[PDB]
Amino acid sequence: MSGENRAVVPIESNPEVFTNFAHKLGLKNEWAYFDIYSLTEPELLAFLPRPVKAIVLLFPINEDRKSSTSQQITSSYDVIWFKQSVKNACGLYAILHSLSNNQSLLEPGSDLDNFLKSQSDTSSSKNRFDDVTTDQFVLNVIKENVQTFSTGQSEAPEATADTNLHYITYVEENGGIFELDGRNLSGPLYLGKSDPTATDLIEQELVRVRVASYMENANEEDVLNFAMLGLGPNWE
Repeated sequence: MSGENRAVVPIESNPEVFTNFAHKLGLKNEWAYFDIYSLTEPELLAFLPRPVKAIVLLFPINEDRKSSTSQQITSSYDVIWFKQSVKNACGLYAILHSLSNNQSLLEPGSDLDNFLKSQSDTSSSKNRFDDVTTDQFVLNVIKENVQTFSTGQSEAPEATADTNLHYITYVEENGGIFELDGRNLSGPLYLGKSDPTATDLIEQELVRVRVASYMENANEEDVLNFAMLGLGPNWE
């Protein structure tokens, strides 16, 4: 048995490392990742040639986080979820929830395309992390990154950064906007219906006030490692 989970995971590496693993996951060439400076100054979305297809936040779990209220949400909703079992998958599961939550940009025969089909061929629904074959797609592709091909950063110093970053990615569907926080064993956590002025996904004031809620629960040391990222059409 080869080595595993001794690797480090991607922090402050938003541009390069995300386009590498996502392309091996099956992401078409017409789409890629690209970093985000701001989302509340309208001067940034004034420089956008095409609408971004998804967004994700990079912010750590502070010890307060009283904005959370654990309750049993619906499990038959129009969208999907997975459990963060393996901890070293902080780079994997972040890109997984960006890709699977928009099945429309996948390529027929890719790893994600056959991962959706293999769960409907087994005791899972289509997304439920509860069967052995659902975990096989996770443990074999991460094996290519715990080897000497060190994802995130070189020399694999620790399991994570000097802090405990978290990864929450989602999109708007059926006229509303929600989130995918894989820390919740209960399921997803809705924000409310989408704005009538949402320019593409950046101007969504609902998710912007939720980022502003986490930084009030955090100290000045915990907001230090804060960045944002997205997945829109490629620009090359």
